[PDB]
Amino acid sequence: LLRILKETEFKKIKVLGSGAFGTVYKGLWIPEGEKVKIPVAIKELREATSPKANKEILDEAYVMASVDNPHVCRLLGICLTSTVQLIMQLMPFGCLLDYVREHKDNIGSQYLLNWCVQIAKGMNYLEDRRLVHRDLAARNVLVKTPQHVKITDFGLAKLLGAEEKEYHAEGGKVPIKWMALESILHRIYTHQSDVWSYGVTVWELMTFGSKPYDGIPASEISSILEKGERLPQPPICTIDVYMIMRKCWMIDADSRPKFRELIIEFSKMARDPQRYLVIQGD
Ligand SMILES: *CCC(=O)Nc1cc(-c2c(-c3ccc(N4CCN(C)CC4)cc3)[nH]c3nccc(Cl)c23)ccc1C
Repeated sequence: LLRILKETEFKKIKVLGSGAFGTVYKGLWIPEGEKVKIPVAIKELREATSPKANKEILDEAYVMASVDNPHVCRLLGICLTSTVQLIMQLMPFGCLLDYVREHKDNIGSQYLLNWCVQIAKGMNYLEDRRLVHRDLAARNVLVKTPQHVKITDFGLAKLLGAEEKEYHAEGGKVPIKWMALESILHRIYTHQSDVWSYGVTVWELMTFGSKPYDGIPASEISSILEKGERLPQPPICTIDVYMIMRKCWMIDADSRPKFRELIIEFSKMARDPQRYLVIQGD
């Protein structure tokens, strides 16, 4: 169901950001035969070197165009010229990581707990679609409004077949500081490995954008996890919230809570935000 867009249908206004993948522009999309102006993000990728790389781009686009959930960022279309341009709905505030870093003073406990609910709802939706994200992190959650965030970036996602519960990677593409231990040791990725990355993502939100295992090299993360050491308790978290993060980091993947449980646990805490998160001027 991939919608193909022509160059005349959209126009680039200004640059939003960039990366090794390419450049993202703030754009305006006018569908062919219409007059409505839709604000869009235009992700113009670098030229692919290999046909394998070109398929990986298209595979990511098919996945991103197929997800339909209020807390998952969908692909609106694709334009093929000298390069590949991916058109998505504009998220005006950007990634949740930079948002919590640049608004640390103005973020309440209700906002942090609601984000945990929304991210856990989107992941639970992806789990029902038999998708393993494999790259969940605060840098890959986009902020439509401060009350509404969405999961994006399916460049590492994998679809599970009829009777398979795991994905066996052929290499290392995920940042190790978000990887579950079984992924570090056996390249196994499951929904419960996404729960590990979810607990890291929550830790990023509760520390207002700190780097996990800051100053520790990537080659020594496995050594840390083998000794039983985890991410420290953020100063704003009560014992209830922090133990939820610790269960996401248990060695037995089935001992970790599932996303559908995290929805109820964080919805309960969102009803009394100041009971579970103590912020200075909340
Ligand atoms: C944290 C990782 C990151 O920067 N990702 C990213 C996101 C987009 C992007 C944006 C976007 C919106 C707003 C801003 N700014 C607002 C705040 N100012 C202070 C800085 C710039 C920046 C980016 N909106 C999007 N909508 C849909 C899809 C995407 Cl990817 C975005 C762009 C580029 C990057 C790298």
